Amino acid sequence: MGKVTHSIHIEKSDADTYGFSLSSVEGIRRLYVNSVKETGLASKKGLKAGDEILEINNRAADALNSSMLKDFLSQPSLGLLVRTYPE
Amino acid sequence: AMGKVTHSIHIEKSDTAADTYGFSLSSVEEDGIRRLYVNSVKETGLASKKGLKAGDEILEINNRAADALNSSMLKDFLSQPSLGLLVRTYPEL
Amino acid sequence: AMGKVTHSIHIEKSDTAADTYGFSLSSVEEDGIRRLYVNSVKETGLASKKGLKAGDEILEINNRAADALNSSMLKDFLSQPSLGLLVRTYPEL
Amino acid sequence: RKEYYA
Amino acid sequence: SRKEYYA
Repeated sequence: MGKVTHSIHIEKSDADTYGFSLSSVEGIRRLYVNSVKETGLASKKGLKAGDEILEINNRAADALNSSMLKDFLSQPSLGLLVRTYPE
Repeated sequence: AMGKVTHSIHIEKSDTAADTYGFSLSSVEEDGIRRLYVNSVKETGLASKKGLKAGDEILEINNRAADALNSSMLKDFLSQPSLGLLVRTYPEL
Repeated sequence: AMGKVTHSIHIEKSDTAADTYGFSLSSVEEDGIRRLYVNSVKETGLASKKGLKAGDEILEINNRAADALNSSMLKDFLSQPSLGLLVRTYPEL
Repeated sequence: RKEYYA
Repeated sequence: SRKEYYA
């Protein structure tokens, strides 16, 4: 409903985090960007609070479990497909 | 309930170009052990057609452990007409 | 810091009365020039016992350069009772 | 609902 | 041009 979909790719050097958090809800499972650390990697790459996460590493949100999420979010690179409102 | 699974992937190409397998690797060292992860997979590329996925971990390349590979060997192996990988992945429908 | 190394391997099927050496080779003819790479190696086979590894490059067979070999020669030599190889490999890390 | 930190 | 050989 008036949103735009786009891809984000982030890499971490060699040991900080991506600087964001995600929230879940029950098309069954849906992932939203909960917070974005003002001075974090995700923020710099254009991730915004309230964005919906459609895919991580090419896998749909509803197909991701906690183990996969934890693994993917801790890897040295991360791909996201996100739906966001233009500013 | 299945978590990760490990499986072998073998890929072949007809040239000696460095980037023709259609994937890239990212690296992280923890506790003195280097781990390799699939950074990106080209949608129509060779690796994708063999079932390599973004976020997969590469355990071995050509029977050598990930922590026993250096950057020179990586470039070489990734440019050869054939490539063998031992991969850890999450099942996908 | 040591890169690749070259070494000579000689294999005789008479060692264990084997019918095969237990490896495969990929041959790329690019620009008309030819290179030979080791595609796979059987762990319990004669080649493995003499140090051949997946990803090795074969520079010579029976004292002939890879670019000087053709399909006929390759099939002939690889099926003989004994075989000499000049191999370029990376040391195990 | 659960929060995950990356 | 690519061929596989088993030995």
